[PDB]
Amino acid sequence: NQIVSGAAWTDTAGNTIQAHGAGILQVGSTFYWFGEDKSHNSALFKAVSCYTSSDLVNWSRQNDALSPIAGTMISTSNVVERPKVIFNQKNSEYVMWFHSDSSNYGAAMVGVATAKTPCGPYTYKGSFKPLGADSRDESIFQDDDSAQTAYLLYASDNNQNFKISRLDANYYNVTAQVSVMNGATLEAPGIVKHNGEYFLIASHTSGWAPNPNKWFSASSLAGPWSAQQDIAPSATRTWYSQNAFDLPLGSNAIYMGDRWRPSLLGSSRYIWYPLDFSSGAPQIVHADVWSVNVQAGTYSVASGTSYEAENGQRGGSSTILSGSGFSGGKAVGYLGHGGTVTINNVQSNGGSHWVALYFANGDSTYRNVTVSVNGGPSVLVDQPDSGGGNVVISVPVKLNLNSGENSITFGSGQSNYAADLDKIIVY
Ligand SMILES: *[C@@H]1O[C@H](CO)[C@@H](O)[C@H](O)[C@H]1NC(C)=O
Ligand SMILES: *[C@@H]1O[C@H](CO)[C@@H](O)[C@H](O)[C@H]1NC(C)=O
Ligand SMILES: [Ca+2]
Repeated sequence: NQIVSGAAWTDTAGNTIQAHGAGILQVGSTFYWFGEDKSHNSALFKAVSCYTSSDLVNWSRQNDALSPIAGTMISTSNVVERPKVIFNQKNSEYVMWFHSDSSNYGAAMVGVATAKTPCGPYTYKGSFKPLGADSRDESIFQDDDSAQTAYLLYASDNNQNFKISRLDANYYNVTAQVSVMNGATLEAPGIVKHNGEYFLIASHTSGWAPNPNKWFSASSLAGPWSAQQDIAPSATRTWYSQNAFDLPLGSNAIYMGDRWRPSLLGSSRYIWYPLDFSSGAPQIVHADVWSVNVQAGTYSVASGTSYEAENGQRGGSSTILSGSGFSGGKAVGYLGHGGTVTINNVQSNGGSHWVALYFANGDSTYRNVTVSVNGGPSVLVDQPDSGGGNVVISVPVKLNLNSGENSITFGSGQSNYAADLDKIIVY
């Protein structure tokens, strides 16, 4: 049980999970992860996937919950985003909502589909504008009152005004507006309850690029909502992610986000972190490797051993850079293109270990770094843009180490410059 944000997560078949824009549903002790299948690197509709698990980590892919229909707004030339599914007790029916759009995002509708079983397949009922207004990024929140009253959370009015509106008793349509934040430019919403209070997590509108996601709280869905506050250090842009789903977990929650990769959408990653409420304000716990016990409502952060890149052995043209965003105030630059750094005396008990690479990449585009263990064949690790040359994020790589001391060499045999390497943490 290791949740490793940024890694290529695979289902029980060993295939990369394709469930972007997550919606989670719990039925009894089984969890259902619905999402966008982007396996052909398209922004257009291929499927709403359905994966099941009892532990939130080992996901078994079922038949797709929603499939395209030519000549409708759920054709393979249209947009189906951010699916969400809730169970209607009155009708014994699962109801899926999603953002339904054209490829230019000019239609701004919701779509609804229904099924008698959690993975369906679902039957599409049509798309519409809620109360006649725009809806783009959306979520569905189901309260725990007696009626299990449900709400659409949505970016409206050309993304400018954020709305919460109550659904009818069938969950088929929006009946009344409940809250509006005019001019808020919020998207990617989700709500999770905590000690009877409602917590809204949302991003701002920066297109595909990540931005600092925010939390708001209220004692009623009608508000008043608190003023936005950060869930993560602002410079990290939510640790390079965008909110997708906020799952309750005991007295805390799990932040489930997407790391969108526009040039390779099917390789967009899943950024899941504990959302810790112990201070009364929710905050992402930046845990490169953590474990979850969904039955206990608990999480456990793995401990690792840190090695500073600047304490490694540089070869060729690599150099030491100084900056306030780096651990130890220093990083190794000019890696790749003839510069290397080798971190020696990496202790291990043997076997396979997750290693987090902390780097800064001030480009607008990705870099990568070659990684070789004890002189073995290199693997190439993608290094997203980090937000600035003085902003560090981490990405994980699983390395086979030997008992005793090990060496890890970065930047050998690549023509391009890698990102600047701050440190590594070996878990
Ligand atoms: C949904 O509810 C609204 C407001 O109550 C109503 O005007 C509308 O006819 C209903 N149906 C649809 C498809 O919007
Ligand atoms: C590695 O990074 C360079 C840019 O520095 C890029 O041109 C190249 O396509 C990347 N390689 C892979 C496999 O992504
Ligand atoms: Ca450092």
